[PDB]
Amino acid sequence: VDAEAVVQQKCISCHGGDLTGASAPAIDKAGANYSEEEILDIILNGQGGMPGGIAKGAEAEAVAAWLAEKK
Ligand code: HEC
Repeated sequence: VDAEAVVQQKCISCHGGDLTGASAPAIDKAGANYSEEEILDIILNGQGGMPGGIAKGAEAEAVAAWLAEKK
């Protein structure tokens, strides 16, 4: 999976093109604040104002792993 491309396709509408926030909060340093598993849970299931189901399976996992390293 190409995680950066999945993020550009599905996450920037709310998180901003450079992930520094737009309508929703920044996620450009999410790995500094969340573990990979916490990030995966949020992607699959949503959290607070974020809907669940935007990414699934291996795609979600690849995105979680990629963001987990951004600090
Ligand atoms: C890909 C499509 C996405 C990824 C990866 C993430 N999001 Fe979201 N998101 C949205 C809101 C309104 C929030 C705040 C909810 C809260 O944390 O109380 C979030 C939150 C996150 C978080 C956690 C907090 C942080 O800023 O790191 C992460 C790691 C995250 N999101 C990753 C809204 C939306 C949204 C609007 C409809 C979309 C398309 C996405 N989020 C998509 C992604």
